[PDB]
Amino acid sequence: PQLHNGLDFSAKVIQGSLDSLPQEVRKFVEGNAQLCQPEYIHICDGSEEEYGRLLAHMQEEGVIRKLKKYDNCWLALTDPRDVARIQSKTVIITQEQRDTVPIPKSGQSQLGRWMSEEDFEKAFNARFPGCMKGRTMYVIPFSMGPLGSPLAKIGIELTDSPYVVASMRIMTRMGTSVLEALGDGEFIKCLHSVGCPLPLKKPLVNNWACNPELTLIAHLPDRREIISFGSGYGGNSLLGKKCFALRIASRLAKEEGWLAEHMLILGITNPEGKKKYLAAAFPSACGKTNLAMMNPTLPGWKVECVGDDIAWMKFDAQGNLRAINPENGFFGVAPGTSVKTNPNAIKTIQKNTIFTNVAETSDGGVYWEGIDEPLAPGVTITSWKNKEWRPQDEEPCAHPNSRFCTPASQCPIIDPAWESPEGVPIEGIIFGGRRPAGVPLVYEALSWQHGVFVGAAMRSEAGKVIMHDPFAMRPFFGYNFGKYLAHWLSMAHRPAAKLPKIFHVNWFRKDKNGKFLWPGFGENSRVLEWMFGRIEGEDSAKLTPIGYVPKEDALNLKGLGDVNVEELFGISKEFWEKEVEEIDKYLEDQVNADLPYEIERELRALKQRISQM
Ligand SMILES: Nc1nc2c(ncn2[C@@H]2O[C@H](COP(=O)(O)OP(=O)(O)OP(=O)(O)O)[C@@H](O)[C@H]2O)c(=O)[nH]1
Ligand SMILES: [Mn+2]
Ligand SMILES: [Mn+2]
Ligand code: NA
Repeated sequence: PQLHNGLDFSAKVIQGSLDSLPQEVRKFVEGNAQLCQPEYIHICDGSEEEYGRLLAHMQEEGVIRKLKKYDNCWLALTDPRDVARIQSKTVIITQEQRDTVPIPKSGQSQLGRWMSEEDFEKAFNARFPGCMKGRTMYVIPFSMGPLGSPLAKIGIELTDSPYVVASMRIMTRMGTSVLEALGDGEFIKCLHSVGCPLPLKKPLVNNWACNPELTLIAHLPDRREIISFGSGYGGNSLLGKKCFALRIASRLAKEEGWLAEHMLILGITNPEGKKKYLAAAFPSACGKTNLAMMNPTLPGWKVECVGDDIAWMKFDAQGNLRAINPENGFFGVAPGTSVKTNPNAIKTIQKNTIFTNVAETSDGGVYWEGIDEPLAPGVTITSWKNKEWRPQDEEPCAHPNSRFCTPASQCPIIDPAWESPEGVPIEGIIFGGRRPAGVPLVYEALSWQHGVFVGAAMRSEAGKVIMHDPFAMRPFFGYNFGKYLAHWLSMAHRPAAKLPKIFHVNWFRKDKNGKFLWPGFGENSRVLEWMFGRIEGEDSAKLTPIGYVPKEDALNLKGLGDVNVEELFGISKEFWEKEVEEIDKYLEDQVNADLPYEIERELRALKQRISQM
């Protein structure tokens, strides 16, 4: 067992028992306790008592504040250094770089960031030894997906952050039921530290532990490990959220024949009581959570939310593409959320919700840019930097990507099948981003192969810059993007597969004065209606060089007589000639030797159709 007394950590367990853990879970826990040297080990049970007590503890320490206007809601303000851009510090380790990213023809890859095993071991050894001294190591057993779903996967996160424990309780299914379900099965090992052992070597800013200089978020898919150091925030610390959900899961999906994607899942029911599930991939700032929670303007239509951010999808034996939301909550952007843009989110977030980096009103409510509602005379605002703040100051009151973290079970339009273990059958997949010019409101891909190309060719506005963001997965590919494209294409050769219809949307086209041509939000229900009929086989499309678009009079524009359908659906030869050239250069450089034949063929075909305009 040991010749001395430093290997068995049983004496330091303050909740639970090392003896009751599955064998490999114990090894993971105790091995990392030996390395990181926590004071205590707390095996989380996921109970309400655990949660409430931990929140009250963070409140007493000043790590969070209670938002007294609402029911059991809380506010955390971070060190502003811990929400800087850290993609340069997000890496995947594999034996061969080409398995992680394609080797580009001319430039640096924008499709991921590889780190060698050797460089990672050095980075690891310079960070983790002793990193939890004086702190509790929490052990978070969690399921990504409904417990017992054939599509669910289990993780164990070790963390020294109570904020992570509380947020993981919301965003995943956490606690004793998961350990019991796991037994001696496989799981993803998730190791997290804020990187600030006690006694603190550097000043603590805003009661928010982090280590920006050593921040590193690493994924080791061939070891089934996620190892994250130095950040307490978001996808860097809630290791289910992106690390597991997309980066590790996309690699597992490649190995196992399924898909892990940055997609909402919604259910839409028409006035004839027919319901279809749709998935949609848009980048950050492009409105997945607005769509997923849409309040439709068209009478007799209903939208319900399965998930707002991650989809895990697998063709079943019957050929249906079955999707689950592997999350348990919504980790939504707060700024821009209003009664106009997302009324269902406004309803959801007034109880049991943790907010990070938003402003606080003097009566204990929340505030942010784009909230689009006034404060009673008297009510004052504290910014996310803990300073008094007034409407006409230059600095925003909330961080621009500040977040709410809310239980999915509270959404008033949560779908009745949102945690069905079998998943929901996807009939359409939608791509899109911000395109101020050139790209119509909606078009439909001509085939599966064309649809994969449409995903691959996605671009979005960041002077303005238009960047590529294929499949809305640019930050998140777990492996070589060319091999991901081949994996998508391979779905067409699968037995019985019912390949969903693929569409591309653009909510963001602008006129010459910079005004949005389309009102969007709940009005996007009109576009969903057209997609719905297309899936049913309706003769509602006209062929163009980029795909099918709605026929004249096919789109329901009742209540929107002022919309300029001609500018909104216009397709210019000049624009599209440039577009195809841009996509060609991008795919050649960035995908290079790993570009599938079928994607190059779709590029050639689009070029040719544009040439005949
Ligand atoms: N004009 C217009 N803007 C929209 C529409 N839907 C959403 N937005 C804008 O999209 C932004 C919100 O998108 P985010 O919450 O960042 O997008 P997301 O896809 O949920 O992002 P993540 O949560 O980071 O994955 C705000 O600027 C909204 O005003 C629309 O239909 N029209
Ligand atoms: Mn979102
Ligand atoms: Mn996201
Ligand atoms: Na703080």
